[PDB]
Amino acid sequence: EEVLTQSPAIMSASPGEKVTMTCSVSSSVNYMHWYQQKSSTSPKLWIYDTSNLASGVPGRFSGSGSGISYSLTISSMEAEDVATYYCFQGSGYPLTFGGGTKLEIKRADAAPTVSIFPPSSEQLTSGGASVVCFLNNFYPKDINVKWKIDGSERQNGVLNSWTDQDSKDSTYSMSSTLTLTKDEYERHNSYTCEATHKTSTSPIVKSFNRNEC
Amino acid sequence: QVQLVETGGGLVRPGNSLKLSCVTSGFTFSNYRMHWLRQPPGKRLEWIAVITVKSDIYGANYAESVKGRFTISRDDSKSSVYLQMSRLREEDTATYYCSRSRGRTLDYWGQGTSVTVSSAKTTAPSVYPLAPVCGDTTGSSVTLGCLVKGYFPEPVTLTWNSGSLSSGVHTFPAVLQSDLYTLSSSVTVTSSTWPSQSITCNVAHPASSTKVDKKIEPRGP
Repeated sequence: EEVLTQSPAIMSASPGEKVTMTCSVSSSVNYMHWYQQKSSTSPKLWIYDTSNLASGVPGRFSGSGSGISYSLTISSMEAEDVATYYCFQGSGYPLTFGGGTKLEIKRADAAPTVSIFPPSSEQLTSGGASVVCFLNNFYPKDINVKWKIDGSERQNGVLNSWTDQDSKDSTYSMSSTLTLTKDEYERHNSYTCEATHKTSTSPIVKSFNRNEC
Repeated sequence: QVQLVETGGGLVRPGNSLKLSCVTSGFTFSNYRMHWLRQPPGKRLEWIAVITVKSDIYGANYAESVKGRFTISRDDSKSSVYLQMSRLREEDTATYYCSRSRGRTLDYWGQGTSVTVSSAKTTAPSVYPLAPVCGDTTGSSVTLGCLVKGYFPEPVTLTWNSGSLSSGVHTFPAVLQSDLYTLSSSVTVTSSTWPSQSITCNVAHPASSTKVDKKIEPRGP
């Protein structure tokens, strides 16, 4: 098979910055094609036959290369270019894609807005207790979350989930869910979510006490 | 106005069969080669099968991953291509797409149909409304939440006010634990809009034929 390897797997660029990504092939192919994929939705033909832009693709995009080395270049990064780009050879079976370059955009650092939520009475009725914390609209993506229960750091029981970069503002968001039994939840009072982000040396701290609601 | 629409996806058990359909609009179907592709979640796209036009009798070709298990067929009168799958396994889990090609290029794709191959039990979600304990640190704003827990398979569809509330929403990818998913979503509105106006989390889970609505209630007066 013709094996396609893309570098870098993931990259970020500030707006107006020049972007280049490469596609290396295990042995020469005559033409390379490119697909743009947003949010794991249906891929859009971007560049076909090495250098031709598909209908509606902006002129800031260009494809080049020959043989075993191909590239796609964006002369000036824009917000709407945030996507995963796949190269694709259709000249020999099996038809193959590279592993993608995930292209993100830089923006100004932004502090998360942190919100904490007690277990709902409906959940408690069922024997379970989830404490929820949102860390929303921050940049850059790196961020630490800590849980404290009556002042004591809690490790087991936490599940974290991060969104893809936001389409209106280029920030990231994160959900952190601490699941305990209702019995243990009912054994303690102070539930605290602490966010540590580069935008401050001080963690953002949000709490509630069960016995207040 | 070329259109391609895959249907047929769903959850099935290892060793089951499933047939996928792809109906097409806006081109003369019989004059083009047609393909199925797939993408496992978090992974690159994969070409898996092509059927040539009625005249070729070059016939069909397959990726080795599916060869001798899957069959591509076409019905030109129905302007449709099919993927009969058999002997399914867990690594066949993917969104499946049909594509038309011209020359070396796959020019038009469908929206995708999702197939999960799993022995895990279909389970309807529990849907919990999350009422704030406090307004946001800046003003002026409040964040509400919805927690959706203990369901299988993906996906759920979550909206806020039946989709009229679209701005300021963050819906997080589901995370799998012990054959069950949990997902959450937040909405941020101006403090002057809530709780004076009603906000409701709506969760559809088609696999379990359920649709649950949950109003967010303010904790106090």
